[PDB]
Amino acid sequence: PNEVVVQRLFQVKRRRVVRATEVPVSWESFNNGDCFILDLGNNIHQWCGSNSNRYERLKATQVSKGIRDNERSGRARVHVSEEGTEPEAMLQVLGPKPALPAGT
Amino acid sequence: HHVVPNEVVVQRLFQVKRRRVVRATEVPVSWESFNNGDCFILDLGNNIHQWCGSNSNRYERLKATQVSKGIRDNERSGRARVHVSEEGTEPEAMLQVLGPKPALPAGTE
Ligand SMILES: [Ca+2]
Ligand SMILES: [Ca+2]
Ligand code: NA
Ligand code: NA
Repeated sequence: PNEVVVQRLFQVKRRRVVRATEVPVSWESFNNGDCFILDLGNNIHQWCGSNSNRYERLKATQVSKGIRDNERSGRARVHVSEEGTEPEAMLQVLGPKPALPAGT
Repeated sequence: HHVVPNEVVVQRLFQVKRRRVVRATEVPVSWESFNNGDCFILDLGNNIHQWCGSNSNRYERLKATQVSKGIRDNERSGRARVHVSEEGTEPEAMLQVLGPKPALPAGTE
């Protein structure tokens, strides 16, 4: 009998969906590969890891400004910070910052 | 009912994360299946053609390499050659199967 080849095509694609999920208020929840939003009512702290991607950064900005504008009527301030510039108000709530995992 | 109404603030933390899974799925063998934001593997038996769009990410490229080598080493017992191409360098073997290349969308939309 003759040998056959089945001609095939694979598409290799990473899922695009970017989720914002509520997680425990703790440094435990942080990793340097994503973005995080700490909502404190009058103040909203947006924190992006050094290995976060541009879709996560965009989504984080939409979520933080969305809370400020569509939930606080614009009566809230968004503070953007990163590794090493975390403001005292984050540190009061989360406590002293430890080493964070790189991702996942 | 005189009251002193004290506002409650619930402190919350949100994680913003793009899903990590890279999928590899069979699609119709056609240029109509291609886009410039993903990677593709055209499996022609003895020859496996790996093609990465200009807007693909490193995880799609790594997964395409892993799947191509899996086809080569598992399903073909090593009796196959992987050829890497990209936009503008598609070999004649790809054009023979897919026909002349049209303009491709930049991504999925
Ligand atoms: Ca991430
Ligand atoms: Ca892609
Ligand atoms: Na074969
Ligand atoms: Na080539």
